[PDB]
Amino acid sequence: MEVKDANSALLSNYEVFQLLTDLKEQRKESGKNKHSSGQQNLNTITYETLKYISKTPCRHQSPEIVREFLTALKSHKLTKAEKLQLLNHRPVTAVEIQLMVEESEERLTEEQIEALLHTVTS
Amino acid sequence: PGTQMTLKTFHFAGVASMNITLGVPRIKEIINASKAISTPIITAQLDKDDDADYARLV
Amino acid sequence: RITTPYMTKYERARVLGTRALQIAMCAPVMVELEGETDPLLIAMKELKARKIPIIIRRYLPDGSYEDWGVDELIIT
Amino acid sequence: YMQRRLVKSLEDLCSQYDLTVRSSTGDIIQFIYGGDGLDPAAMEGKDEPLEFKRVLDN
Amino acid sequence: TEGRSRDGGLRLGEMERDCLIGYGASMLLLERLMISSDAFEVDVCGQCG
Amino acid sequence: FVLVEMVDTVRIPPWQFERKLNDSIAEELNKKLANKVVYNVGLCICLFDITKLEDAYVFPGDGASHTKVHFRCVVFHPFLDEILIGKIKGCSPEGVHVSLGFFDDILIPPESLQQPAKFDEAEQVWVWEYGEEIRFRVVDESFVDTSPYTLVGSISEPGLGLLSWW
Amino acid sequence: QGRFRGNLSGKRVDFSGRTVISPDPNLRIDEVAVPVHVAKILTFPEKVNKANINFLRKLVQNGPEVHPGANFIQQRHTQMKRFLKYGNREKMAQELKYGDIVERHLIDGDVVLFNRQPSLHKLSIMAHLARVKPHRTFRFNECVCTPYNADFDGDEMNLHLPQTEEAKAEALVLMGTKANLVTPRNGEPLIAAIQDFLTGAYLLTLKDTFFDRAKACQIIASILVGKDEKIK
Amino acid sequence: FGQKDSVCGVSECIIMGIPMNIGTGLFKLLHKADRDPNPPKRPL
Amino acid sequence: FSKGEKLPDVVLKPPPLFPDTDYKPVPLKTGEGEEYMLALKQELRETMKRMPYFIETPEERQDIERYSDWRRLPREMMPRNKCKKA
RNA sequence: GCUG
DNA sequence: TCAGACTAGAGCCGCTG
DNA sequence: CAGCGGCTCTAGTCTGTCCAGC
Ligand SMILES: [Zn+2]
Repeated sequence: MEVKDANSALLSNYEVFQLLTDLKEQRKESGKNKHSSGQQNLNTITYETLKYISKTPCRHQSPEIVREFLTALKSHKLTKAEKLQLLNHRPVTAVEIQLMVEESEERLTEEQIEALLHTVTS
Repeated sequence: PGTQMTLKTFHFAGVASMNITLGVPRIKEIINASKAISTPIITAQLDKDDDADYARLV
Repeated sequence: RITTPYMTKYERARVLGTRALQIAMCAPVMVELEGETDPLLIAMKELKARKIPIIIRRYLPDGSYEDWGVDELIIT
Repeated sequence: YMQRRLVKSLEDLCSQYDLTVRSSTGDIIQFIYGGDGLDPAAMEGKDEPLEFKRVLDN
Repeated sequence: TEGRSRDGGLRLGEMERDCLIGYGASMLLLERLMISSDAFEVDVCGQCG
Repeated sequence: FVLVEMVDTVRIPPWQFERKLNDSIAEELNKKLANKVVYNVGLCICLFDITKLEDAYVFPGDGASHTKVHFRCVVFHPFLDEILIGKIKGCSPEGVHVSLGFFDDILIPPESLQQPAKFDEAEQVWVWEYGEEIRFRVVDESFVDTSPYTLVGSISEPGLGLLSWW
Repeated sequence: QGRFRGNLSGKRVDFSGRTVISPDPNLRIDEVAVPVHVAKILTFPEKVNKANINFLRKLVQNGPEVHPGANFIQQRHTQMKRFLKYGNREKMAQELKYGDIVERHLIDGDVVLFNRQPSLHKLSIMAHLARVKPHRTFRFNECVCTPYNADFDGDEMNLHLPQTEEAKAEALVLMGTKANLVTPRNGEPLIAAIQDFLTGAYLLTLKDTFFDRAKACQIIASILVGKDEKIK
Repeated sequence: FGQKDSVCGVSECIIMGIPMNIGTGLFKLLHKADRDPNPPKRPL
Repeated sequence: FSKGEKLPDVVLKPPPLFPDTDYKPVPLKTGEGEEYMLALKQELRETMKRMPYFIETPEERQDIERYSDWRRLPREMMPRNKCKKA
């Protein structure tokens, strides 16, 4: 079970959520009671996991938005981790970007931060 | 075959003389590859084989 | 493709032995067995009909290998 | 004793898929088994694979 | 165990071993001389051996 | 969340030879690596894809089929720069317990850094006042086997302001 | 007696037997008669599956004392063995699941190894199909006396029952008597006719022999036994 | 000498309980499962 | 049986021991230099760094270190006061 | 010691 | 009991300087 | 005139001697 590659993160919340939504509804098609005497830990993690991602209103979140938001993000010069925070955190209001958002120091400018609110709202 | 070889006699290399090991002791002598064995025998062919007077010289 | 077309005796013995163990462990039988209660008898019947799901990987001494399907090899 | 010795020494040899006879360490003893590649148990003749006079009459 | 008095069993000698090699019977030689005699498991440390 | 490329030797027992391998390996690998934190890696969840599946051997014993499987699985591992959103499933006087929603109730925040009205006084007081946000701060996992927990976290709460809720 | 030779190169094995050998020409050359007393002891672990479930149930019902029967039963993921002499066997037969192991008795058609004690070549150990018969000796057709160097003068021979499906196939395909009619050495046949099968054949094929229709039929009709029972 | 012994040889295979290379041990068997190697990946 | 009781002893105590911290006064001079150069040999150019830490780190980001009067006069004298060999 |  | 092909020794004489 | 060195030779010694049963 050796892990060859420790990391490779671009899985935005929507991606993982979407995979889980297809998985949950697909596992039940073949849901088995033979494997119950064996394994059931998988069911619990997927089930509860869906809810935490669901907290973020990825309900109504779309696949195209990932590229659409990304196209705006590349201009801002924020790092890949920062943008994932920006999509996953989905800052509802300016204060989270204004204060909660990472790398606030220097790059804030009170210019693109205001523009980001228009982009994040989109 | 070594268990079938009854260590027979009546063997003299065709010369009513020059006794040889045969059977299991001869196979044992070959596969051991010992540097000396019992009764080592060199067969020499004569070139002027026509008559006995040349044989007795060489 | 350099290796012999004919299946070797050693290859037949192992293919039947693995197939019989697989059949004895509840594997699907592709021969529609009629009145057979022994896994080795069922396995031999599968070989005659050339319906055994096993591929023989023949390893050359250098380390190169060629894979021959049980059906492709001629059975003598 | 002889049988034990011969077998211990020759147990390893195996005829390979590239028509060679190799030891376990991968050295070559023979480039083709017996010169022909042929099996002693399959000889219908005196060390030869067929006997053509018999086969044509059949 | 050794014999009939002790319900001992029978020996696969060094000569019967030589017969089975000549058949190429690799798994039967493993079944007879490991599985139906003295099969065991040991913990081996891969670091010190 | 992060993808983790992993390699496993997955053994399919011979009564599953009807089903396709890439599905029937995936049913095994979910039973192998779900709800299980891998040390220095994170909390595995499920199977993303099987990126490379190589050829099904069958060994001299088992009669089963052992395919070495390269795959990618999504795992849970905060990147030390994530502001998560969880729920307080517990309050201890040394520090609060937050839990991500039905994910893992194993995130234990120490609480020393929020505004100088900080104590938990055993009557379940959250914070002396002026969903819950969290900043995951360090990675901390302890390998369990020791003789003949395990992803715990430390979680911070700086001067975020928290405009909506205090 | 040292570990290298006594305990490693050659070792004592289980599922093995030994008895005096005696002739039986009515067996085929690939068969050996095994006495019921050995067959009730030497068991083979038959794994329960869709093809044999209804067969093994009848064997479990008969139990240890009747010959087509079973001595032990073992559950799927368990390694203790229920000794089938006790309990009610008709209940244990109903609770057979796939993946259980029934240790049935040795029955007709088992591949069984057969070996004289001094072995000088590979043909001294061959695999035979067992057939169970009442009398205590091991019995085989005298055409197979020449490979074993057996002579029926109070001789004893060993029997081994391979406990694995893979060990049956290697025994049957590689070590079967029909696959070993010729010695590896010079390629000459060793399983062939012997005394009273050469003398009877010689006297039959001499030119002085003439048979009428009644005695022709009564010699020929002897062959109509076994698999030849259906031929015209 | 601190010699390391290759367990490849016939006699040490019977001692260690592993199947010998010669005979039926010279080759490997693959199962002909209905499988798709290098399957379609989920896009990020 | 006379010794079959336990591990001989946890430790064996030698009735005579070490003398002192011998040469007490003057190694105050060498002893600080033991710690002085070790403060400067570690903080030197002639050392190596754990670049295996940076290949271990996939969390690289900006704002962290992972991301970021000799009063003298000229002269020239080259002496061979030393050996003329090798 | 004898049988194999 | 019967070699048996290893392992040192005792030399030996005669060139090897 | 003397010294290596290999030869050459005693002889010294440890190493085997079928499988299995009772
Ligand atoms: Zn260790």
